[PDB]
Amino acid sequence: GRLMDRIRKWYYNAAGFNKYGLMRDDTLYEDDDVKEALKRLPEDLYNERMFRIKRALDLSLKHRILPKEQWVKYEEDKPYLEPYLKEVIRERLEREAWNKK
Amino acid sequence: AAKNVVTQFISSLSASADVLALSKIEIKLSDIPEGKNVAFKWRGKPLFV
Amino acid sequence: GELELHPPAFPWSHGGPLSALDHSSVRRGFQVYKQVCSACHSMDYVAFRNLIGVTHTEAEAKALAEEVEVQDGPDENGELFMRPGKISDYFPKPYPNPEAARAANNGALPPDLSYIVNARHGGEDYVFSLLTGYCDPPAGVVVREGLHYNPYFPGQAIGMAPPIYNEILEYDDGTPATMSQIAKDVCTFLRWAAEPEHDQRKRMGLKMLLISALLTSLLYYMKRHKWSVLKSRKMAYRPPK
Amino acid sequence: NLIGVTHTEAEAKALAEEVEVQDGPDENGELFMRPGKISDYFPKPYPN
Amino acid sequence: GIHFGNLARVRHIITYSLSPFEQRAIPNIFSDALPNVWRRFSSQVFKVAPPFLGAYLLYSWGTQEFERLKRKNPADYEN
Amino acid sequence: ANSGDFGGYYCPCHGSHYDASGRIRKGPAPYNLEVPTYQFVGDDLVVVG
Amino acid sequence: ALLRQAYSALFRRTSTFALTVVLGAVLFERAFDQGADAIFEHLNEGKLWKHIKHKYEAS
Amino acid sequence: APNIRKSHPLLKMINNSLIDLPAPSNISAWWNFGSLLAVCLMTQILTGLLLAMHYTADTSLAFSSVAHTCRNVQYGWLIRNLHANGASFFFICIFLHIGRGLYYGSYLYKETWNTGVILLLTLMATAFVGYVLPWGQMSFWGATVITNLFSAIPYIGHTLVEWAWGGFSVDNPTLTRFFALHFLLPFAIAGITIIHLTFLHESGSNNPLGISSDSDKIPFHPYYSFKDILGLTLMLTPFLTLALFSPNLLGDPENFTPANPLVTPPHIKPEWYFLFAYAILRSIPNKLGGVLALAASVLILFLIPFLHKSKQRTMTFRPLSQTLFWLLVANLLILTWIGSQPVEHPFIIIGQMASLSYFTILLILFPTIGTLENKMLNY
Amino acid sequence: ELVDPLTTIREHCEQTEKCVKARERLELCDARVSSRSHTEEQCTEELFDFLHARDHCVAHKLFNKLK
Ligand code: HEC
Ligand code: HEM
Ligand code: HEM
Ligand SMILES: C/C=C(C)/C=C/C=C/[C@H](OC)[C@@H](C)[C@@H](OC)[C@@H](C)CCc1oc2c(O)c(OC)cc(OC)c2c(=O)c1C
Ligand code: FES
Repeated sequence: GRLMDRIRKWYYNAAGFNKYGLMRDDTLYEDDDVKEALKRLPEDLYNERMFRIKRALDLSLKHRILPKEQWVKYEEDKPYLEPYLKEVIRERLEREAWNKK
Repeated sequence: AAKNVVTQFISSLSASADVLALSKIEIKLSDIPEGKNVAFKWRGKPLFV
Repeated sequence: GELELHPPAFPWSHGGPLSALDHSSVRRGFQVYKQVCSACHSMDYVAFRNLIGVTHTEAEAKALAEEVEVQDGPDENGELFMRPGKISDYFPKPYPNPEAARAANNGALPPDLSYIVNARHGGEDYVFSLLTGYCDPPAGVVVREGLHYNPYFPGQAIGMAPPIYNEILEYDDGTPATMSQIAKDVCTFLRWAAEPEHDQRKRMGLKMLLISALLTSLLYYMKRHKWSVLKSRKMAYRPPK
Repeated sequence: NLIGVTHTEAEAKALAEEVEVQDGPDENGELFMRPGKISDYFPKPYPN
Repeated sequence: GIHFGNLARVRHIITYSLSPFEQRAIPNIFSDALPNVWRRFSSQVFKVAPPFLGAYLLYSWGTQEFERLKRKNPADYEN
Repeated sequence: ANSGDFGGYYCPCHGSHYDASGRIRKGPAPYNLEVPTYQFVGDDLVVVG
Repeated sequence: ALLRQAYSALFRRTSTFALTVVLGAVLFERAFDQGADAIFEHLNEGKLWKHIKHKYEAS
Repeated sequence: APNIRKSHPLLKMINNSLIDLPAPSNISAWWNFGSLLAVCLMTQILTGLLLAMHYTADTSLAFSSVAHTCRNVQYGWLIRNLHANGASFFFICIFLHIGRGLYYGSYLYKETWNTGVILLLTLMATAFVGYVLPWGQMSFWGATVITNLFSAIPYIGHTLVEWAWGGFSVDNPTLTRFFALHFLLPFAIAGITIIHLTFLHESGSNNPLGISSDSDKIPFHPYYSFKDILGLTLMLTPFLTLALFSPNLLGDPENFTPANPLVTPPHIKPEWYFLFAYAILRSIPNKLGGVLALAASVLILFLIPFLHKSKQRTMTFRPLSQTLFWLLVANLLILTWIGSQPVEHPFIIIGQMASLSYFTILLILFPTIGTLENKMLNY
Repeated sequence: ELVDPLTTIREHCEQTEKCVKARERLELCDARVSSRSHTEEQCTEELFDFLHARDHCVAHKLFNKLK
């Protein structure tokens, strides 16, 4: 129930990738599926993700983080890739099942 | 050819011929009083009595 | 048994990272080794020349050297033969082989003292405590015939009899030959014997630290300098409107 | 080395024992003589 | 061999930097530096310290316990 | 010799306990200490090997 | 202005810079080595054969 | 043409890997060990050659030749120290290098990681035979034990031991082949290191955030050349401090006693960098198990890549993984401690726990917590 | 004729708090062991605790008196 729902919010703050200004999706490791997804992203979304990342890298080299006031809020995190990624994986699974057929 | 060259080279690693094979060793059971153990050099590694 | 007494920590004048050896005391220790210990202990890795410029003058060393007859040869007829010592010779082995040594010590084999302090945990602290720490066995402890009690020695029953006691010799420098005074000098000697570089090793360490400081600093400034370009770097996302 | 080339193992052992070899040290750190073993090398007629 | 030029597609990002000679190598050592050193320290000490602090104890216990078992139990000779 | 919990021997390398018969009683060792071929050819003088 | 003079005359030209480092080490070496030993020998007075020496020397 | 830095068949390489090499703008100090490791290798090889010039591979002369090196050869003592201590800083550095890799998921670069494992394994064997060269009590018995490990192999085994010794017991034939083997391996290491970096350059360095850094790369020079030099100087201080001030600190004093084929010292402990494994092997009270455990304790590194379940690459944003990680580090620190202690209670049981602990955090907890964390991210 | 500062200080040290109690603990052991015939105990432990405390003290100033 609303258990892991608050658990999640806890973890989200514990992980801390938002102190860098990243969304959950930004931190995704770029395997094949993700790279394919990133490709389908509308340009604005893609250009934005880039900047977020480039800024985070700059923050990391600097050994700093965003002011608490700019950290992304658990409920304002946009899973801009999540769906695309779903499809990509969905698409692949089909081909796979089909080729073993 | 290969099998033989490997064979030879592989065996160049094994023990050489100067690696003898020596005899016994006598020991006076009087040098070893009751309740005691004594080590003697022998065929390389120790030898207990 | 399964219990052992670890020695204490004496404040040797050379214990400190920048503290050299007291060469005077090392000179003394030598005498102790020469006139007392050498009778059963070999110091195979040291030669009379090693003393020169450390504890003795060249002449003194040459002298000490000649006091020993050395076996050389073969000669013209292929004969071995004796000859005086050269500063190039090493300290004389009291026995021609362990079997002989053991034979002359109840089967007990006196180890070579060249690297003794480093061959034993505790070093001079241990060697010192042992030399002076001789005493009678506690209740219930029987020391086998031939072995002497010493709580500091592992097993407490060592094969060496108390090598030193007051005035067992006379330091030609006028130092009061008390037993512990002796132990302190010979131990100090055994340290130098195990590592003559000791002093230079430390003098280098000093220079090393200084340079390492000066240099690590200058390089921290240099690394930072170049990196500033990136540390203060500011960026912004100005998409088209 | 003779064994299986020019002599039988026995013959070699024999030839070997015909020579006194210096070994040791012993229990007192003494050198001493002993018969030859097939493992010994041919005897040097001079010590140097 | 050469990688600089392919890497990735980026748009609309401006950056500003100054020559190393126009700025300070180590600036705001107090107003900024240390404050973050602490920030960082603070945020990780509760993740790191625990397992180590833990093992630390395990050391002391096991050590002391091993040593205790050295000492003799008078109850063995009160006979 | 004279160490361990079986009045035999103790190997200081990985804790193998041998008894007075040289048999493996405790530890990682797989077998009992090897026994050589010997013969008591004297009153107080034995020969091994 | 040393920094200006130094820069202007040593650090600017890649050559003069190099020569300055060579020259530098040279002076630095002497200075450092002497002082270092000084510091060491001081911290160890009367313990070095340097110190004991004279007692078995000549006259 | 234009510049001779990008065209020349050789410079094109130095420039291609140490000057124009693109590197993430955010790699931290945990990325300095790669080069320190490289520098160690060079330093070892160099002081090694220097020492090998005065060594004598012969049971009757080995020990004393080393002594002569230290006592008669100008600066021989220093060189031997740098060589002895370098070995340690080699392991110190390699261990941190391995850590960094696990924490930041560098192992996802399979070929780079795998070769890395080969490097560790080779470094291990190298350091082993090398230690056997002064031929002191530890040298001899260590030689005896380690080579004997292979006797654990069914049927063959022993036959492999014969080779290792060139006889039916450790002796001169072993010493001389070991000196050769020790002289050789360093170079096979340097060689493999080239393959390591080659596979690495295919992908380029990974970074703390575990996300693509293509949006921000920087020329290796002067950023990391400068950072690396600084790093070297930092590692150099302790290494030299130790070397010049406390030479035998990291070394056993039991090895100042010439090998005695008839007497194994009552207190015999493996070089510190081997303790953790030593500990794991003592835990299994069975010959073969202990060996397999030992083998596994290191070979397991090959599995790490197939145990990555996280949807994120590093542990920077995985607090649970982070704790499990530091737990593992302390787990080893514990195993090392245990290794230095006698096979007795409570030590024995603690060891067995830590051991059991170790394989579990790697084979079970990590992949599990990673899966768990993914769900917590709503993935 | 002479006096080894070692003895001089070993005495002074045995006056010490710990030594005294250790020394006492030892005497006690010695006593019952020296008496009780066909026993199994030893006084190594006590001797060590004593020695340990004593010499630790000794080694703290002994050198001041030595050259
Ligand atoms: C009469 C011969 C003799 C003399 C002289 C003598 N020792 Fe020994 N020493 C031995 C014997 C025998 C042993 C071996 C004891 C054993 O291992 O059971 C020994 C052992 C030692 C050991 C320690 C062995 C160990 O395992 O801890 C040291 C250290 C030592 N002696 C130092 C000295 C010093 C220093 C001197 C001179 C002050 C000296 N000895 C004089 C015979 C002697
Ligand atoms: C002689 C031994 C070794 C040397 C000299 C060496 C050197 C290097 C160098 C120079 C780097 C690049 C800089 C860095 O990231 O540190 C590197 C990277 C790497 N090494 Fe090694 N290495 C060695 C052994 C190993 C070992 C034992 C492992 C792990 C089993 C390993 C795994 C890796 C990986 C995964 C990377 C990727 C770094 C990243 O995350 O970007 N290396 N190594
Ligand atoms: C992988 C790099 C190397 C490592 C890890 C290494 C490690 C070691 C170790 C641990 C020892 C024993 C040190 C001691 O005395 O306590 C040793 C000894 C020695 N090594 Fe190496 N070594 C390396 C490279 C080399 C090379 C390439 C040579 C020369 C071709 C060399 C020559 C020697 C010599 C002569 C000794 C024996 C004498 C001595 O102990 O100083 N080593 N080495
Ligand atoms: C000819 C070349 C050969 C045969 C090479 C063999 C290489 C084998 C392995 O390297 C891959 C091996 C070094 C590595 O095992 C993974 C180590 C962690 C094993 C560590 C190790 O050290 C000991 C040691 O040092 C000792 O002396 C001080 C004594 C020892 O017990 C009594 C040991 C011991 O019990 C173990 C397990
Ligand atoms: S070699 Fe004896 S316990 Fe392992």
